[PDB]
Amino acid sequence: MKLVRFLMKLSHETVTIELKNGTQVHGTITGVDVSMNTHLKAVKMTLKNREPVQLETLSIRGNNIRYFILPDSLPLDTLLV
Amino acid sequence: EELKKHEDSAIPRRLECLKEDVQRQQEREKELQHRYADLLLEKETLKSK
Amino acid sequence: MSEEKLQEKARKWQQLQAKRYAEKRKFGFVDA
Amino acid sequence: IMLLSGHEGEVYCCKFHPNGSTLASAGFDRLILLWNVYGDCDNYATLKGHSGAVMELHYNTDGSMLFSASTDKTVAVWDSETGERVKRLKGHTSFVNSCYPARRGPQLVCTGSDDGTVKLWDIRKKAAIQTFQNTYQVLAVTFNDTSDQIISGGIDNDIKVWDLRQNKLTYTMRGHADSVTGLSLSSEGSYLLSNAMDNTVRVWDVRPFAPKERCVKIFQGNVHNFEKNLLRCSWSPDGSKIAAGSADRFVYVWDTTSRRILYKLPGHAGSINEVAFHPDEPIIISASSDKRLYMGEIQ
Amino acid sequence: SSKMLQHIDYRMRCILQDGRIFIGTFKAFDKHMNLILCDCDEFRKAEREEKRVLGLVLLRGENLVSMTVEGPPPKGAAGGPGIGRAAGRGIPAG
Repeated sequence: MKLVRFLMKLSHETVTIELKNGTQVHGTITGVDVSMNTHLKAVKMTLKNREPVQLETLSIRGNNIRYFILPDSLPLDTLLV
Repeated sequence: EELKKHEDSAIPRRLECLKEDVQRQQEREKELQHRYADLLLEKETLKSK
Repeated sequence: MSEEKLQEKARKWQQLQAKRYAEKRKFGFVDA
Repeated sequence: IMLLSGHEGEVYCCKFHPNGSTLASAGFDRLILLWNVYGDCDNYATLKGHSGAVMELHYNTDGSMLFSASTDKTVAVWDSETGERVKRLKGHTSFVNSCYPARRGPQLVCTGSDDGTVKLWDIRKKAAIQTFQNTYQVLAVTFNDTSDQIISGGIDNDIKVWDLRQNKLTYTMRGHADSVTGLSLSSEGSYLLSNAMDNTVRVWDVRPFAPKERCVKIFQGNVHNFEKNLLRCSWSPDGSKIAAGSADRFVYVWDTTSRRILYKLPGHAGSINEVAFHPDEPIIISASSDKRLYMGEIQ
Repeated sequence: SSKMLQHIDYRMRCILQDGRIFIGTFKAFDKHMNLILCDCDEFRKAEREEKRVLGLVLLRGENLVSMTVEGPPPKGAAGGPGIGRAAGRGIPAG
């Protein structure tokens, strides 16, 4: 239960996210909050059709997110507790 | 009077060249001793084995 | 130079320094 | 000639800063007083952190860090700009007689104490990395030039050279008859100067390729009296002159080549513990037990 | 909180929900991610590009997508008792 708490244990691994408006970030993560507010560092952007951009740190509001993309480097079993 | 002016010309020239000769030999000494110190240290690595 | 005399020399030195820089002989000392 | 009063007690140690513009002095009063060299020679520090006698002062090669070994069993590291005690190394069971910081980086430090231990340090860590156990008290330590070796002199008369890599005694030098109160290494790193209580100052070949008899030159003319103070030694920056503390109130400078005295300057009233050269200009300071520092031009 | 708080007083670039961009000096935020941006520009995208100026913009939290940094911020021991003086030495007799 309460999967947003699973999205805090995941810290300092690496992710892609697609936002709702066709944006994609690619990032390493530190910090997350109760309302899913994401903050990534070492950030590479790609907007909708427009070309890539690379940024030092990026803070993404919670309700704009859609799917993450976890790495295969997670053993999932730990999340049950 | 003329001779002194030639001597006044000659004395810096003699000083310039000979000091440079001495300086290069010290530079030669520094290069030589740096290598020479390292090779005993290298020998100590061999002696450590 | 005997090791015996060295050990006595160490004893002499140790006692000398310990009392020279003893805490009751610090610059700021005021007697009771 | 300039006179620098204002230490309440014996002045054991004094060092010029490597840029020549400022001066440090410390001693029995436990304070470290920082002086300007030029102008009115005014004071602008009191360093207060010690609880016992300051035995020796050394700067690091850039001058940002001042190291003070004390009888309080601690080595203090000071920031020279702010005067903050940066760190306290507190590893030693008895009086710390000496310290000396590495010529090359990193910021290593080595120390000699009356507990018979020679302890190496690293400023990053709170504990000693390595301890060499000497049978008897150690009065002065310095590194070599390459920062790989500790040389120590103690009351066992012999000079002992350790190697940090093998953790073993590597060669010893014999010839001094009494306690080695002071050691100092030339700026070129080839030669060591030693002071001992046998009324001799000597120069030794520290280089790897020395002859079997390493004593190259013997100097005479200083005196050790019944106070048995740790009279120190120093080199001139060019290596042409050497100075030694002497208990007969005279300030001695020898020419290293001719082995003669060159200056024997009166005016102190007590035993002179350390004499230091200015790095660029020919200014000499001598610290004495008369609570005064004398500073003067030489030619 | 603590990740956001690191950013304060810098010059922050915001991307709104409609595609717009604001760039502003950042001094307030709130549990709903309201913002106050200050000394601020409205900026839109040879493909044409344009730069409008706004003051002291208060952003209702719903619009925000992302924010980014690109600027640096729009920003001893006492003298002691010693005295030196000129002196002579004076040799003693003998």
